[PDB]
Amino acid sequence: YNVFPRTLKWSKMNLTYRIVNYTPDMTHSEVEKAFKKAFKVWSDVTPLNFTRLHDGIADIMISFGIKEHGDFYPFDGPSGLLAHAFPPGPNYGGDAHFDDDETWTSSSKGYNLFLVAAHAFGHSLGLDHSKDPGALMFPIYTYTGKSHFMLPDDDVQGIQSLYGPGDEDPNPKHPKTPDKCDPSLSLDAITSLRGETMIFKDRFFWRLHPQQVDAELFLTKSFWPELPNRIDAAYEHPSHDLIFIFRGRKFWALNGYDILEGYPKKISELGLPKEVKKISAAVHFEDTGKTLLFSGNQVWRYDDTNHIMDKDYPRLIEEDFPGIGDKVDAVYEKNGYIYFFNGPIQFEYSIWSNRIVRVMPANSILWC
Amino acid sequence: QFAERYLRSYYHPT
Ligand SMILES: [Ca+2]
Ligand SMILES: [Ca+2]
Ligand SMILES: [Ca+2]
Ligand SMILES: [Ca+2]
Ligand SMILES: [Ca+2]
Ligand SMILES: [Cl-]
Ligand SMILES: [Cl-]
Ligand SMILES: [Zn+2]
Ligand SMILES: [Zn+2]
Repeated sequence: YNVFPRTLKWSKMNLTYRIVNYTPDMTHSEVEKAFKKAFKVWSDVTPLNFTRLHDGIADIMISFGIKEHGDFYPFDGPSGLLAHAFPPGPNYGGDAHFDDDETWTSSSKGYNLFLVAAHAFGHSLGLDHSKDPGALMFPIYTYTGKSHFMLPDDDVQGIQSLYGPGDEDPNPKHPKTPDKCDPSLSLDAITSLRGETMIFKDRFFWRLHPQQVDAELFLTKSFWPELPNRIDAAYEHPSHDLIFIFRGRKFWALNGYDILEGYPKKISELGLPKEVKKISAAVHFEDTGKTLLFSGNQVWRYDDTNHIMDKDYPRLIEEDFPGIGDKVDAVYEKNGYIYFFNGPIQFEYSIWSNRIVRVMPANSILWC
Repeated sequence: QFAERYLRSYYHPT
């Protein structure tokens, strides 16, 4: 997280705001609800208090505007700039302006007013932009899902380094960005995608170029807004530029940023028993047209040519891959080697000699 | 007189 130079913080704890005007995109009640919610995010973890004024000069004057809207800083029409706010101070200090060329909503569509406002008010209280892609204070908007909003841990620490903690935080365990240097790191799923490793953890993925040592960290929703935050398994069809993503009994096929026509589908369509309730890991072999799918302690092999399950399946992992334990968290394949992830460990399995040839912490895939 | 130079802007790309 980052605070402002000179550490601009408010002096008093009891603060006022005023919704100077409104957008036509939403009713007055919805807008007031969004703004109230946005303030609650910050008040829930600080001694700060917020009060709405219907008339006069408040500390935080909130307005909607379009292009040239009265300051030095015109808005730019649809998308791009969503809003701007000033740090704590007198007059413009604390003020927040919203671009009414955006379509503001209380849903996943257009732009969510509560989300932008919660971000905007972070500035109004003295937080600068964060470099953590998982932080609310990250400079770039991402709809984070209809799930109930939890302030991320980077923002809690930032704001509490300004104003200390509150009496009681309604959920004290705040979402943290995963730490790649932590040797206890376990993974959700892995694939290659256009020659790069995609490593899923929680609502994030790392993308790592083979020529790079520092992975890029994204929110999954940054790439695929209509996909779940957490995924179970991922695999690639490089021939068709397709990635396949599993979560519960659904699965999607993706072409770049696009969900193919017809997806998500049920995994039962793959020929899975109806009692299989998640795929734990998956890997495709293109020189064979065969995909391996893991769940609990079993493997299925799927024929990606003839579009059916192979006959001798399911089999036990303990029979086909002796020594890797009883589950597969995530798996990928490279250069005749299969990489099996089980908790904090990865097993390097040689297809050639049909044995584990190497063992190392899961996080070492991220050069850590 | 004041730090209205620390305007921060929130962004999404087209
Ligand atoms: Ca003000
Ligand atoms: Ca705009
Ligand atoms: Ca509008
Ligand atoms: Ca998994
Ligand atoms: Ca995989
Ligand atoms: Cl996987
Ligand atoms: Cl894979
Ligand atoms: Zn403005
Ligand atoms: Zn911002």
